[PDB]
Amino acid sequence: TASWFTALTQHGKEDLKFPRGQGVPINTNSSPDDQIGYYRRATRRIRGGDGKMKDLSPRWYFYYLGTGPEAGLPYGANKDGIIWVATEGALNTPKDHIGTRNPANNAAIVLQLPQGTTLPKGFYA
Amino acid sequence: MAPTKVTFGDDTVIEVQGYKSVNITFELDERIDKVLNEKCSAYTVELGTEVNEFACVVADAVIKTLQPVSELLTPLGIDLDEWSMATYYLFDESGEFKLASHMYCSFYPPDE
Amino acid sequence: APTKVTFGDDTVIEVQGYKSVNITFELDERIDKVLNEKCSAYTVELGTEVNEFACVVADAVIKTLQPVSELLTPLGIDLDEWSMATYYLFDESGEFKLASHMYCSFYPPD
Repeated sequence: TASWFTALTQHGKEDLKFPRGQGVPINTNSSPDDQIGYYRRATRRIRGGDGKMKDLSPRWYFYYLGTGPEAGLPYGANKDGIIWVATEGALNTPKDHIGTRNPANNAAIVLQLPQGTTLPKGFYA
Repeated sequence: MAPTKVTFGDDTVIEVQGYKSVNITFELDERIDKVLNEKCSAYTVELGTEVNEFACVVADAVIKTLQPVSELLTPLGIDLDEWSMATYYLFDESGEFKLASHMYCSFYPPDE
Repeated sequence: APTKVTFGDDTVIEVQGYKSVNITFELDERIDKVLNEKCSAYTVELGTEVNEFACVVADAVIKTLQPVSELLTPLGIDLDEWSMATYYLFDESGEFKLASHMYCSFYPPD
């Protein structure tokens, strides 16, 4: 089971971060109650054509508060490779109803952010 | 699928089909991966095939390669009837689900 | 070179294989968009080395910008420096590997 959305890829030295209010991915089939959750940095280690293990660019995946690989973490929990985002008016309640994405039944939404939101240096389009 | 028909002139029809030569490095169980790399790792794939459909081809190939020796695998801990029910991830050296000359086959997706 | 395939009836076809490469530029946030619009699309001989391809992309940048060099110097951009820097092409995983979508930068990736 996977993120409902595609990933933000970190190409610079600096981790993913969002100003208060910013960062929740756009998706209809969500009331303002549901605009809260975390991005989780994945690790991708694949061997290259030369046989040596490669550390590929980190991918950050959004999950709704109370869902996915860190469904246990309370909002704002300080932990490496986890950042929190909430749109104003979201509710500190697990988003069980939105759950996680099943890759067989559903393609992942493209992650787009309302224009104007700030991405750290190193994150592209 | 269907060869593409490309037409020149009054009546000349060239039929063109496109393929990728895919070589898979298997990463399912280290104790048997090398037999898989030797037996069922070469494929010729139509450039438009969806990778999750090519995955199914590869899956069927490891099971077909492994039925004959199923009884040497149970002591190892390997149950083919559960291997045959599992999800096969195919991806390139960048961890993308994209056909490539060299791909990896694993039971666990590239992002972790 | 194009491969010649010879058929019955003295019909010969020349075939050549390419890869569609789209570049996203990350050289200077102030002009990246015009680079994206004007010199981002490439058709590349299959098997081309990423190093050779970077020289090609670098040339297209200079070529594209020189007719507006006088408008860039007010922006702090000297095309003669640009003309002689190293350009970094890498894929969505940070790999110096030719791919359908790549990034172009003055600094190696992560």
